[PDB]
Amino acid sequence: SGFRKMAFPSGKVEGCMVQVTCGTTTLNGLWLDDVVYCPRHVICTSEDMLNPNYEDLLIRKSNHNFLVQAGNVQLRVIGHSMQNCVLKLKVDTANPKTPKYKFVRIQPGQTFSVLACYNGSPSGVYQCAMRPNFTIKGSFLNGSCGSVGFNIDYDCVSFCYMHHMELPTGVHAGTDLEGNFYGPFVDRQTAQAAGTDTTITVNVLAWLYAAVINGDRWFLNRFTTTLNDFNLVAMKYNYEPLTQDHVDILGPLSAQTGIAVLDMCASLKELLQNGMNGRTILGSALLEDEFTPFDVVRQCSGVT
Amino acid sequence: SGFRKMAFPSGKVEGCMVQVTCGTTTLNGLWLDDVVYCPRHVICTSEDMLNPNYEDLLIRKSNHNFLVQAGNVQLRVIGHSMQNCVLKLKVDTANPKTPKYKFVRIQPGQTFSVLACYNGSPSGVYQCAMRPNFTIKGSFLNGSCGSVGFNIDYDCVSFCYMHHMELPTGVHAGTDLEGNFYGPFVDRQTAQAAGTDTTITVNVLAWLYAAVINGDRWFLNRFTTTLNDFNLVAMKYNYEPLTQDHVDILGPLSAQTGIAVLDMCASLKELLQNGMNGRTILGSALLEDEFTPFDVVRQCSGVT
Ligand SMILES: Cc1cnncc1NC(=O)Cc1cccc(Cl)c1
Ligand SMILES: Cc1cnncc1NC(=O)Cc1cccc(Cl)c1
Repeated sequence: SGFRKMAFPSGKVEGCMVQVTCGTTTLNGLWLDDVVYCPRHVICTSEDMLNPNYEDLLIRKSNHNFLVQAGNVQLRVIGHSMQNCVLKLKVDTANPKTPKYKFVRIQPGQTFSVLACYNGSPSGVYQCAMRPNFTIKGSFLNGSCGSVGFNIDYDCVSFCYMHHMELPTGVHAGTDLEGNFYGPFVDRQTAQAAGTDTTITVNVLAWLYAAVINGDRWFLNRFTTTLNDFNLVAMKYNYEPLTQDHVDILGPLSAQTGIAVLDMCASLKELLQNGMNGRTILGSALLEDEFTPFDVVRQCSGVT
Repeated sequence: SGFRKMAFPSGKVEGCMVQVTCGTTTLNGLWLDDVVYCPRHVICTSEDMLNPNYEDLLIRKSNHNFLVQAGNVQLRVIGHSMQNCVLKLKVDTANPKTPKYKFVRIQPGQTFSVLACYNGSPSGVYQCAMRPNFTIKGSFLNGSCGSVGFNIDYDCVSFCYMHHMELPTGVHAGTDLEGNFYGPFVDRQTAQAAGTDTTITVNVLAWLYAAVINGDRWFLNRFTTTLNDFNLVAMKYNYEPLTQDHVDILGPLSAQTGIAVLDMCASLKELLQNGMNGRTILGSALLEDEFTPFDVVRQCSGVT
């Protein structure tokens, strides 16, 4: 029992972290097999960042200008290429600590662990969700660029995120490992609008099921609702409209607790319309949306 | 910017995790140098746990009865000894992945990362605080015993906790790595009282300083207080009485923000007496006490 915002063990990702320096800019790289992945803004100076022409900037760089350091060993760069907003530096040495891995593009509302790094060194790990508006509310400082987001299925690391920037509002934006930004964001020092965000309804319901499993039950009521009635309340409160697909993925949780998904929806409706009344659920005084139904199943059953 | 409940990168601890089986009970062991540490209840059966005589139980066990498995390799047990509530199994092989490490006994209110494991496999990592009453509010299931709590200073892992049990109230109890329980707890299947808990005042103030650093400022007021006036409010709200030692460790945060500690105390006093008024601080609707002043400095400055 007990429910925590648990991150994946970051070990397989720590062995992949390197420091990449180009000119006077230092950031984090991800060394997998004989390739190092990093944000393409490693080639820019402060003045370049206002409106960079990356193709022009990269033309003035040679293999020897990219300094890649794996803690104490220096890697030899034998090739470089830009793919979208990432640079791929071919090294002459395959990383001995390369785990089994995949590059995946995650969906909004999905969750992942972030290994925050500075100068190629791991500082900490935390679990986060990709917001419906494609931003993440992380904890990133200058030097954290190139830190990655990932998920792990047994021995396979699915890299889903690489950190690129902090928006003027303090929220974060990055790309998948092919360098495509999540969201409308561009790697330029300009004010950029992040879309209207919503709360991830399915995750809040999964989190309500986790609370029932662990003993927090005061919010359960004698009511029920329909998807259409619930979605009118979700609309008023800026919650993602609930679909049958969401109801289907909540099935294992509904089955284990014996509380039908629309009955749980009715508890969420009363919580939205009346607040928590100065009470807590799994140590929180607000409705948590950073646990997917999958995350609740995994934690509640003890999957390693 | 941004503030997250960040855990230490768990890599150096994952390389130390092993599975320990004795008879029909399986749990987690910690392999450091040529010694494996695990809870002593690995030698008990369900019937034994009601009132175990550990010395008697251990006498019927030989080196060959302790099965220690490091993933795929089997370790050869050449000695066994009980120290308080832990068993130390001497193996003939020093763990090649042993990091630089220390065994430390932490103080109540201090924080650490927990690497939850099942059958010697790491499932996830999360940050937690040792409650003033010596319990932890973790996320532990059957099989998690022997999972450890730790802190990391550059290349040194300070092991501070080993998980032993779940109290009837769903809260957790364990020992330091010398097998001494934190708190009055005993490794027996009996109902055991955990003392009255309090909120870690110094950590809540550190967390208020983190909120100021990251932009959440609405709670700052035109008031001030004294340690004596503040402690009367801390008494009414079951907060740990603030001392000059706590005021001294908040110094770096007070210095960086320019908000005197007693001025921050006055903000906390108004928050305790008036609640959050349906607002949030660093994404929380309650007063967070799981970040020490040290944790705030480290995260806010980017220490790896
Ligand atoms: C300062 C900072 C803090 N946290 N995370 C990232 C940070 N760095 C940047 O955002 C630098 C940068 C500027 C403009 C565009 C891009 Cl792609 C990158
Ligand atoms: C079931 C469980 C869940 N979470 N964490 C630990 C768990 N196991 C136990 O507490 C087993 C046990 C019983 C009595 C005394 C001791 Cl020392 C240990």
